[PDB]
Amino acid sequence: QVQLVQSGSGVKKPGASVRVSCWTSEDIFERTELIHWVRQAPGQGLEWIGWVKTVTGAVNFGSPDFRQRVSLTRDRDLFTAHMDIRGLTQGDTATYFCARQKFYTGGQGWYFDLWGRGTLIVVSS
Amino acid sequence: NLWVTVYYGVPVWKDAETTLFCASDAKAYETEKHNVWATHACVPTDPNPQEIHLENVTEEFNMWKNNMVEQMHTDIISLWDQSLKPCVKLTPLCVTLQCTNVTNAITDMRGELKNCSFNMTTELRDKKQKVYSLFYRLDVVQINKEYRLINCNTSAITQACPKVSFEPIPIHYCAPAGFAILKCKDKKFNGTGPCPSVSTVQCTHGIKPVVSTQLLLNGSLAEEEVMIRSENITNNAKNILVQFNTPVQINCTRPNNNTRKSIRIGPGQAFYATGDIIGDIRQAHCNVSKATWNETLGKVVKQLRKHFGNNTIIRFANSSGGDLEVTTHSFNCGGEFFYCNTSGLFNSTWISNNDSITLPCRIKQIINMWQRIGQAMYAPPIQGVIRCVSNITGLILTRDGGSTNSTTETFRPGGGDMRDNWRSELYKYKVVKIEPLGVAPTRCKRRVVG
Amino acid sequence: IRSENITNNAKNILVQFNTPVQINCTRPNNNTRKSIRIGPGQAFYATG
Amino acid sequence: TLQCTNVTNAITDMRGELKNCSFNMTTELRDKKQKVYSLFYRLDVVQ
Amino acid sequence: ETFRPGGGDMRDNWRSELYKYKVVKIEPLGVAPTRCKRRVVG
Amino acid sequence: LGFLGAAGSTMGAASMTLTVQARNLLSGIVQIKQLQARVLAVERYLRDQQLLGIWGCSGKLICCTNVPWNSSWSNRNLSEIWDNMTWLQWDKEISNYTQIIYGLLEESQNQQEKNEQDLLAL
Amino acid sequence: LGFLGAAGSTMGAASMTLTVQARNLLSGIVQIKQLQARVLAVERYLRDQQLLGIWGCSGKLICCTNVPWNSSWSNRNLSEIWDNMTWLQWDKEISNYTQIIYGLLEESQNQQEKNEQDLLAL
Amino acid sequence: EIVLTQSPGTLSLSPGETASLSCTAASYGHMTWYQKKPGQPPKLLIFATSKRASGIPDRFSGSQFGKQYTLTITRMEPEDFARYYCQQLEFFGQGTRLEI
Ligand SMILES: *[C@@H]1O[C@H](CO)[C@@H](O[C@@H]2O[C@H](CO)[C@@H](O[C@@H]3O[C@H](CO[C@H]4O[C@H](CO)[C@@H](O)[C@H](O)[C@@H]4O)[C@@H](O)[C@H](O)[C@@H]3O)[C@H](O)[C@H]2NC(C)=O)[C@H](O)[C@H]1NC(C)=O
Ligand SMILES: *[C@@H]1O[C@H](CO)[C@@H](O[C@@H]2O[C@H](CO)[C@@H](O[C@@H]3O[C@H](CO)[C@@H](O)[C@H](O)[C@@H]3O)[C@H](O)[C@H]2NC(C)=O)[C@H](O)[C@H]1NC(C)=O
Ligand SMILES: *[C@@H]1O[C@H](CO)[C@@H](O[C@@H]2O[C@H](CO)[C@@H](O)[C@H](O)[C@H]2NC(C)=O)[C@H](O)[C@H]1NC(C)=O
Ligand SMILES: *[C@@H]1O[C@H](CO)[C@@H](O[C@@H]2O[C@H](CO)[C@@H](O)[C@H](O)[C@H]2NC(C)=O)[C@H](O)[C@H]1NC(C)=O
Ligand SMILES: *[C@@H]1O[C@H](CO)[C@@H](O[C@@H]2O[C@H](CO)[C@@H](O)[C@H](O)[C@H]2NC(C)=O)[C@H](O)[C@H]1NC(C)=O
Ligand SMILES: *[C@@H]1O[C@H](CO)[C@@H](O[C@@H]2O[C@H](CO)[C@@H](O)[C@H](O)[C@H]2NC(C)=O)[C@H](O)[C@H]1NC(C)=O
Ligand SMILES: *[C@@H]1O[C@H](CO)[C@@H](O[C@@H]2O[C@H](CO)[C@@H](O)[C@H](O)[C@H]2NC(C)=O)[C@H](O)[C@H]1NC(C)=O
Ligand SMILES: *[C@@H]1O[C@H](CO)[C@@H](O[C@@H]2O[C@H](CO)[C@@H](O)[C@H](O)[C@H]2NC(C)=O)[C@H](O)[C@H]1NC(C)=O
Ligand SMILES: *[C@@H]1O[C@H](CO)[C@@H](O[C@@H]2O[C@H](CO)[C@@H](O)[C@H](O)[C@H]2NC(C)=O)[C@H](O)[C@H]1NC(C)=O
Ligand SMILES: *[C@@H]1O[C@H](CO)[C@@H](O[C@@H]2O[C@H](CO)[C@@H](O)[C@H](O)[C@H]2NC(C)=O)[C@H](O)[C@H]1NC(C)=O
Ligand SMILES: *[C@@H]1O[C@H](CO)[C@@H](O[C@@H]2O[C@H](CO)[C@@H](O)[C@H](O)[C@H]2NC(C)=O)[C@H](O)[C@H]1NC(C)=O
Ligand SMILES: *[C@@H]1O[C@H](CO)[C@@H](O[C@@H]2O[C@H](CO)[C@@H](O)[C@H](O)[C@H]2NC(C)=O)[C@H](O)[C@H]1NC(C)=O
Ligand SMILES: *[C@@H]1O[C@H](CO)[C@@H](O[C@@H]2O[C@H](CO)[C@@H](O)[C@H](O)[C@H]2NC(C)=O)[C@H](O)[C@H]1NC(C)=O
Ligand SMILES: *[C@@H]1O[C@H](CO)[C@@H](O[C@@H]2O[C@H](CO)[C@@H](O)[C@H](O)[C@H]2NC(C)=O)[C@H](O)[C@H]1NC(C)=O
Ligand SMILES: *[C@@H]1O[C@H](CO)[C@@H](O[C@@H]2O[C@H](CO)[C@@H](O)[C@H](O)[C@H]2NC(C)=O)[C@H](O)[C@H]1NC(C)=O
Ligand SMILES: *[C@@H]1O[C@H](CO)[C@@H](O)[C@H](O)[C@H]1NC(C)=O
Ligand SMILES: *[C@@H]1O[C@H](CO)[C@@H](O)[C@H](O)[C@H]1NC(C)=O
Ligand SMILES: *[C@@H]1O[C@H](CO)[C@@H](O)[C@H](O)[C@H]1NC(C)=O
Ligand SMILES: *[C@@H]1O[C@H](CO)[C@@H](O)[C@H](O)[C@H]1NC(C)=O
Ligand SMILES: *[C@@H]1O[C@H](CO)[C@@H](O)[C@H](O)[C@H]1NC(C)=O
Ligand SMILES: *[C@@H]1O[C@H](CO)[C@@H](O)[C@H](O)[C@H]1NC(C)=O
Ligand SMILES: *[C@@H]1O[C@H](CO)[C@@H](O)[C@H](O)[C@H]1NC(C)=O
Ligand SMILES: *[C@@H]1O[C@H](CO)[C@@H](O)[C@H](O)[C@H]1NC(C)=O
Ligand SMILES: *[C@@H]1O[C@H](CO)[C@@H](O)[C@H](O)[C@H]1NC(C)=O
Repeated sequence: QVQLVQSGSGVKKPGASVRVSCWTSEDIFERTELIHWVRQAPGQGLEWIGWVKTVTGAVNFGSPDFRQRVSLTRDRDLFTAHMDIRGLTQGDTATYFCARQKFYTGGQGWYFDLWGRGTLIVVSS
Repeated sequence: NLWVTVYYGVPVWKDAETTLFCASDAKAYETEKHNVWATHACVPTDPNPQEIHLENVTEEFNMWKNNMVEQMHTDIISLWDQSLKPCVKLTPLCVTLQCTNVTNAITDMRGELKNCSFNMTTELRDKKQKVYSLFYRLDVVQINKEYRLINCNTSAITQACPKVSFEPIPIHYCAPAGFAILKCKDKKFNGTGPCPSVSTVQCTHGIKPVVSTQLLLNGSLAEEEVMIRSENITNNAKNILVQFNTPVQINCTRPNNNTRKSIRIGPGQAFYATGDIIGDIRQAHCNVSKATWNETLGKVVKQLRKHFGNNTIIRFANSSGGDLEVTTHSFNCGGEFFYCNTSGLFNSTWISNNDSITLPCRIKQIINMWQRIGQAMYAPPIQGVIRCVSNITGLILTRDGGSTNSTTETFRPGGGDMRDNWRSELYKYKVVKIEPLGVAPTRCKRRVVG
Repeated sequence: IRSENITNNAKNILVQFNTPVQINCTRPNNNTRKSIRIGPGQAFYATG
Repeated sequence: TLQCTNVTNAITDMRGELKNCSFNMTTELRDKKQKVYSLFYRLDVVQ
Repeated sequence: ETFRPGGGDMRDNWRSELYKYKVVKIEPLGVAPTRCKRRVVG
Repeated sequence: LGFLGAAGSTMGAASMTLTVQARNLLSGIVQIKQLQARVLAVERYLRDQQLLGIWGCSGKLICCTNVPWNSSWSNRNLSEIWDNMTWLQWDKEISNYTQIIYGLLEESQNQQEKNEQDLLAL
Repeated sequence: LGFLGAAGSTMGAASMTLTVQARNLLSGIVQIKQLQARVLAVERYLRDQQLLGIWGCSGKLICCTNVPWNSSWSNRNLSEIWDNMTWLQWDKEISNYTQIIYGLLEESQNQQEKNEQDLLAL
Repeated sequence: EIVLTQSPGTLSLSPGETASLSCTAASYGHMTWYQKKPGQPPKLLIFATSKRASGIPDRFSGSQFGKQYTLTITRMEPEDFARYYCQQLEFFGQGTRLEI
């Protein structure tokens, strides 16, 4: 149950961009196949956003709205990952989480073994 | 009354893994004694046809669990690294570069050509020389006039030996004695599940170590129909192998009589770098038949609907982003390394109920093979002429994610994991071990004589 | 008490206790570390 | 060649065990030099 | 008599654990007398 | 039939090819990874030969013993087994008792026959 | 008695375990100095089989010859040897007789019997 | 049609009795389970195979038939009161809450 190091929280104006980051140990990073991002707005259930492949940088998103407004990157030498969100709206106020999967084969299903504490992004006037 | 009998030589096998023997065509070695995949020594190709058709025998296959893929992958890497290990040790080469764009060029303002001269060592410790070696933009970064090689903070930049050919050489894999390789004869096989008919062969055949990213090149074709193969359908983490039943021809070329300069940077320490370029300079590119591409995709679409329904829409799109290697199609031709923009191939939507496509390309000389961290190979320049003809045999695709309000699905190029290339040839085979001990009931009681 | 001989002082004696003697050893104090490249990717570690 | 003196402005335990030393070290580029600093134990160095 | 710490030869450490063990080889061939004549039928 | 071609035939019919199977690399003979493979093939071969020596079956492809067959492990007729089954199917049905049968062969047949012969020899 | 458990028993009693000893890695079978060790075990195993083949004793744990025992080799009683001694002691007792005995077995029995049998076969 | 749905929804519990939650889904994917308390990141409870996750104090188990998976929570202990979510690949259920 190792916690991932999560970047700090903050408040942004509508239309602003924001970067969210997380870090882990080199042993955890190397073992991780995928880094996933998920979101939870207050009063809402958990929503999957997308993932970035730790080896090739390939990206797979959920709703196309995220594809246009969100970019995911990774850096294998720093054992970190970053999420860049642009065009922020009041509806994007939510807790965002960094999560990792180390399951490598079909039939195992998706897992999130490791989680960051998550961070809050507030969008307002 | 029945008794125990023993039968040596019983034709029974069990699933097993063992290291396979490398076999290859010795003639390839004779023509290219320094070829990377041409074993100095090897087992003969053993082209002889299967003696056994295993009539009325069926067997279960699972290409996704087939570890012979890992053996192929491991050996390709090991051979690559050893053949280039002693070549030059150019890591000391990196110095501050100071320069501006090429001027008085004929051109095609492309920022691709950089004319750079930097201080460098000589055969004598006490003497220095100016190199004046050209570089591609992709291989350098700004410290804006000051430049550095892009991989300079990696452990070393090493030139590939100029004598070593990188042309793929067919590699056959042969069983150790007491082991055998089974081959599935089922037409249009998914590469998984029970095979209706199998055969036994001493070796695999026709496999080549062709390295490519988005497109599968010079591989085997399906006998009847385009096959859609994947570890699963619902898991978007997994890649899809398209497996064409027909080739699509693609031509690629590069301009224009780029000269080479030989520089000694120390005792016997040859270094090759790009010299001046004769005539005009045009962007490198590839050509795909448009008409052929339609028939090709139409067949793929018809097969995809079998998994998603006939009330669906199949949309294609260009890359999702990520490293240059996954976002572009890459290949090795003439010893030169190319990265190509394939978006011209995917701008279409397929709804149920002499022309060509030109794909621009770029060249860079510093390559980090197999996504290895901290190491890099410097390719020596190829002296002025690249001509390539190739057969596209499939694509590596991924399905887009998210919920839908419709029956539309979207597919993009993806993967970049080289092991998936190997799977396209190895899915037909399985490795098993033969057990020589069997016991059965009998009427005999072994009357003792003495 | 074990030895190759007991008269030859060149030889060592192995004492072989029948019980352990416990020891705590420690080292101060949050010494930091610095990572220095001394060449391309040539990481060198030194006390901060 | 290292050029240095004893560690100063330390909280301490004058023990001579530690020195604060600096030198001209190479960098990723043949053309550039850097000052590393850092600490050494007395046992690892000689005059 | 006076005793001091000494040695420093690491092989003495290994010996303190290995003294309990010995390596031998098994030799199957053997011969012994009996009353048998090896009767032969040809 | 050829090597393992017999696998599709009945157990009785398959016995015609036991020599052929012995010829087809069962011997462990291969015409640093390759070196290790050669050594392994030899070790596997010799192990099986040791078992035949232990059972008193050495030098023969087919060998009778005095050990009774545990029919409860098959629940089939003698002719049913020989004519209506392949060796691949058969091996699974009796795979659980390999260790038991092998132990019985040593104790009930081979060591005893040799000891009885020694009494006759003397 | 298990591997070498027989060493504590009399020579006669020990004969019951000869198969057990054959099973317990005498065979040379495994469950780059480690590779060389595997090769050596095989070479040692095959050599001993050859020697039995030369004697005509191959395939048997216990084998007789028409070569007479020399009472002067041990100066012990038949029952003394079998009941009052271990094999470890016995090996030491006749240890200098290996060269002569080994030669006699080949010359007096194996080559001779094969030639005489061939003549009967002609 | 919602790909993944969860039930019974929020329910009253009595410690000493064993609770159960379940979810259903389209296209036969594997299901896994997570739980969270306010202010905390979620924790993995149950694997696709029904195997207990590391760090789980032997109180969780489950099984499935067809399109439905059910999990049980031993003796409704108060330490386990949390929001619970069923997951299938990219989808999450609306979740449930354990109350006394
Ligand atoms: C991708 O991975 C998916 C997850 O592993 C695969 O889904 C599996 O697909 C098979 C075949 O359709 C399903 O098996 C069916 O099970 C139902 C009934 O329930 C079964 O299990 C219960 C509990 O042990 C048992 O009591 C029942 O008797 C059944 O054994 C049967 O009626 C069907 O005939 C069939 O057996 C798996 O259940 C299903 N797994 C899951 C988690 O949904 C999927 O097929 C994979 N995709 C590809 C392309 O391979
Ligand atoms: C080896 O050298 C390369 C090239 O200098 C290093 O890559 C560079 O790393 C820095 C730091 O992460 C990147 O800086 C970033 O620039 C963007 C530009 O807007 C800025 O927004 C970020 O906040 C950050 O400053 C830089 O772009 C990147 N260069 C390239 C070409 O990607 C690399 O990190 C070095 N290796 C190591 C291990 O240090
Ligand atoms: C890069 O710049 C160098 C330096 O100007 C070019 O080499 C010079 O070319 C002129 C042309 O007549 C000669 O007169 C100079 O003597 C050359 N320099 C030296 C050191 O001899 C070089 O050709 C340029 N390269 C490119 C690709 O433009
Ligand atoms: C090489 O060419 C590039 C492209 O023209 C130069 O970079 C540009 O320099 C002009 C000013 O002269 C700027 O206005 C552009 O925005 C620059 N382009 C960039 C930064 O992408 C470059 O300076 C020339 N040689 C160098 C930089 O050494
Ligand atoms: C790739 O280049 C080859 C030639 O090297 C092209 O083949 C020629 O195509 C023209 C089409 O009118 C024929 O007339 C020629 O006879 C062909 N030459 C041959 C067969 O040697 C080929 O079409 C090119 N491929 C693409 C996609 O342009
Ligand atoms: C790909 O197709 C283009 C367009 O047909 C080819 O470019 C032409 O090459 C001929 C050569 O004689 C020129 O005369 C044309 O003007 C070129 N067309 C252009 C530049 O638009 C290109 O060579 C083909 N690429 C191959 C075959 O690799
Ligand atoms: C590319 O370089 C080669 C030389 O390496 C050029 O070959 C020349 O071709 C002309 C043809 O009339 C001959 O007269 C020359 O003697 C050749 N030079 C040699 C053999 O060194 C070739 O022409 C060059 N291509 C271009 C486009 O310039
Ligand atoms: C792959 O798809 C992306 C869109 O998802 C393409 O994006 C275009 O990039 C060019 C160059 O920056 C822009 O001028 C266009 O406006 C972009 N289109 C958009 C944002 O819709 C991308 O070009 C495609 N392939 C590439 C860039 O190789
Ligand atoms: C891949 O090719 C497409 C099509 O040529 C590129 O999109 C064009 O990019 C240029 C600028 O470099 C724009 O002027 C064009 O209008 C774009 N065409 C469109 C948007 O249809 C795309 O950028 C290329 N991807 C690369 C180079 O990575
Ligand atoms: C692409 O596929 C075609 C079709 O299989 C290849 O052309 C065949 O090559 C073989 C071997 O020389 C010939 O026996 C066939 O008759 C050819 N088929 C024809 C001409 O229709 C072609 O060589 C392949 N291309 C590459 C680069 O491998
Ligand atoms: C060894 O014993 C000494 C003496 O008891 C320990 O030093 C003491 O550590 C405590 C820690 O709270 C201090 O309050 C005392 O003042 C220390 N005594 C001194 C400095 O004389 C020492 O830590 C022990 N070493 C171990 C346990 O490794
Ligand atoms: C030794 O170094 C570690 C950090 O590497 C120090 O850990 C800090 O502990 C405080 C306690 O509240 C935290 O607030 C800091 O955030 C921690 N540091 C980091 C980087 O997280 C530890 O306290 C240090 N010990 C001494 C004696 O200073
Ligand atoms: C070793 O010496 C260096 C250099 O004097 C010390 O680091 C300096 O500390 C002062 C005060 O904070 C800074 O103004 C200087 O810029 C620092 N120099 C460098 C290069 O960072 C260092 O603290 C000394 N180490 C000790 C005393 O342990
Ligand atoms: C594989 O299947 C074929 C077809 O069933 C077998 O052919 C048998 O041929 C013999 C000839 O005397 C007939 O008596 C059999 O009735 C045929 N089949 C059966 C099931 O009896 C063939 O023997 C099978 N396997 C082999 C031959 O190895
Ligand atoms: C080890 O020695 C003991 C004797 O000290 C052996 O015990 C024998 O047990 C049998 C059982 O019937 C008696 O008949 C013998 O008389 C006992 N021997 C003596 C000397 O009294 C024991 O069997 C020996 N170990 C082995 C493996 O034979
Ligand atoms: C070589 O070093 C000198 C040092 O003054 C510098 O001025 C010159 O530009 C360098 N030449 C290069 C980098 O080509
Ligand atoms: C491919 O898998 C599907 C899944 O049920 C199966 O029905 C089909 O027969 C398989 N086809 C082949 C050729 O293996
Ligand atoms: C591909 O085929 C479809 C259907 O005939 C056609 O509408 C489309 O224009 C074709 N694309 C081409 C020719 O590039
Ligand atoms: C280190 O190099 C600088 C020049 O870059 C030189 O002035 C200095 O004397 C050298 N070392 C010391 C201790 O000064
Ligand atoms: C065994 O085979 C014989 C001959 O076909 C048959 O009569 C007998 O009923 C069989 N026993 C069974 C099937 O148990
Ligand atoms: C062999 O016995 C084990 C239990 O010890 C059992 O699980 C297994 O299924 C049995 N195998 C067969 C073929 O009956
Ligand atoms: C027994 O020893 C005597 C010693 O002179 C020797 O002559 C005789 O041949 C030996 N017998 C055998 C069978 O070796
Ligand atoms: C065997 O015992 C008898 C007892 O009388 C003795 O005479 C004879 O010499 C013995 N044989 C030997 C010791 O070989
Ligand atoms: C073998 O020869 C040595 C030579 O002294 C002798 O001491 C020993 O007893 C002899 N052993 C046998 C079995 O004759």
